[PDB]
Amino acid sequence: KTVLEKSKAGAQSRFDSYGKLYDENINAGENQAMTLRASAAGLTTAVQ
Amino acid sequence: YKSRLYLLWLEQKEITKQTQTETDYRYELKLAHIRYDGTWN
Repeated sequence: KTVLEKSKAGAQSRFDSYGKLYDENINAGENQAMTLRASAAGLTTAVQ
Repeated sequence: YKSRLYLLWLEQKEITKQTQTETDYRYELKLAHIRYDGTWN
């Protein structure tokens, strides 16, 4: 019983980890990385 | 003008007239407006 309770407590730690990563997609860093690539290419009408 | 911000500004241009040479000035009126994306024409 102790063998399967350590297996249950290990699969719970993956369900809590990948579930936290799935529920929390793009963070405060990766939002700013795609905002800058949207701002670096909005200069076409201004340079022209 | 028609609910859009314009700008007018007077520029001089230093030209050279002749009689020996003298320095004359030539004036132009410029005009630019703002677009929808915040850029200027």
